[PDB]
Amino acid sequence: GPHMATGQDRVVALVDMDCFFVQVEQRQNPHLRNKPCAVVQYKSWKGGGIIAVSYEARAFGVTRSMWADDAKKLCPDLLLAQVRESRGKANLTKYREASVEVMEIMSRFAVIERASIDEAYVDLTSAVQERLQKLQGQPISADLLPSTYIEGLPQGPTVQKEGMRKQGLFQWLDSLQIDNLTSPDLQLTVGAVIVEEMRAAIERETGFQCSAGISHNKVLAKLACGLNKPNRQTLVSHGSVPQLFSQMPIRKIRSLGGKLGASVIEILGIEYMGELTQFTESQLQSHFGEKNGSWLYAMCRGIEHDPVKPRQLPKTIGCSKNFPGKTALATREQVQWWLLQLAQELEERLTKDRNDNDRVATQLVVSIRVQGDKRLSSLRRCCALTRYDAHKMSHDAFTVIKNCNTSGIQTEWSPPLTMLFLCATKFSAS
DNA sequence: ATTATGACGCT
DNA sequence: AGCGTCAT
Ligand SMILES: Nc1nc2c(ncn2[C@H]2C[C@H](O)[C@@H](COP(=O)(O)NP(=O)(O)OP(=O)(O)O)O2)c(=O)[nH]1
Ligand SMILES: [Mg+2]
Ligand SMILES: [Mg+2]
Repeated sequence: GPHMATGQDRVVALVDMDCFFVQVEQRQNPHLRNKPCAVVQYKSWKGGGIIAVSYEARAFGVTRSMWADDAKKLCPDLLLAQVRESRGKANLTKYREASVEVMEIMSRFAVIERASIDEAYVDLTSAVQERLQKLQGQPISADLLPSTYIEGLPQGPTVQKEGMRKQGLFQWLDSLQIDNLTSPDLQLTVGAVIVEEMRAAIERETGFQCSAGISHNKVLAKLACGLNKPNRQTLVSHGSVPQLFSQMPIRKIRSLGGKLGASVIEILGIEYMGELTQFTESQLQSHFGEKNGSWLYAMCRGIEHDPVKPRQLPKTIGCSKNFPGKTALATREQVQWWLLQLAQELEERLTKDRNDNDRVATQLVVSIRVQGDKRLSSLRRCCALTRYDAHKMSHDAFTVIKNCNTSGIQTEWSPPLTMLFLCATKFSAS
């Protein structure tokens, strides 16, 4: 009753750039704008692998992970942009720099947590309180929410999508109690006003469009963001959770799309997030552990406590390359040469990071995959990173991995390597 | 022959 | 420390 916490204490948004790498290439090359187009890495094998797809191309069935030649079967007029190649590998610098453009704009409004190259959580609680004091009990006009959907509305007592959006928004705004400065629904609404402003600033100052979710925690904000894409934002209220979760497959919630979510489905014999409410917290803990069980018990009621961490910059800087099938590295000279290529890219990125961000990495992690292993990493070894020098980093990476070589011969490498991965970690202020 | 990352949990 | 999970 009155002591049951409802998880309505914060206003959290999740901003995700629409088809990011595509938008970056479309800004640079206007010929690609408003066209079916995709971004690929490499070219020789089946036209390259697609990693980003414009919404026009998605309409033809083009997806991430698809080979470009196969996508062209679905969409013969598909336009392609390729990721830059440097030192024999994909170089994603253009997209990292575009990411910084967007994250620096978002940081003007609130503290953000960089979740990926194109997404960030925003903790809007304090900004909402400030705006509410400015409003002085003034109602919120639908004009302030021109791209907002209210999940679950309209309901009750109409043909086109924009008319649906506006009907639901008007139902929502009509029911708002703007008298109460601590009303969670009001707070979410003001949060959505601020996110309209943030998204407008991003588009004005970069050209990039994005979608967003606004709710009371990170998981609901992330889920909300996906409900109306592209170039729209969605508000998920605490009250909308029972209906939303009643038909929501468990795998759609962040962290449940893998083995744990499958085990929830299999062990409990359920399909939808809402069905989890019928288990006690101890029952869920008995199946999935203390932490997961408590998290599931609260999350299926719309409640989650994970904070938006104050972190705009990535925690690691890494370089990796796969060597599939017949291109696997089978000689010592080969392994050394590719370690050097990776190390030279890493040195470039690390030196720029030190100048930009007043920090230095202190640990180098070396990960490899060997032929036949189905895992992502076959072996992971760390050493000290004491100087931003590519020849030194590559020699040290070789030194920590050289004992994996089964070959009695000094020149040969067996079993050949299907992936090399260098990662700079454990940053310190400088 | 999906690739290139990045965050984080467990022991 | 080194390995596994989730994501995309
Ligand atoms: N190198 C690499 N980059 C990837 C991969 N997957 C995604 N990216 C890059 C390319 C993506 O542009 C970017 C952001 O990833 P999303 O938010 O998951 N997809 P997007 O923003 O394209 O579409 P949406 O409108 O549905 O959000 O990350 C990958 O496997 N490898
Ligand atoms: Mg995106
Ligand atoms: Mg994203």
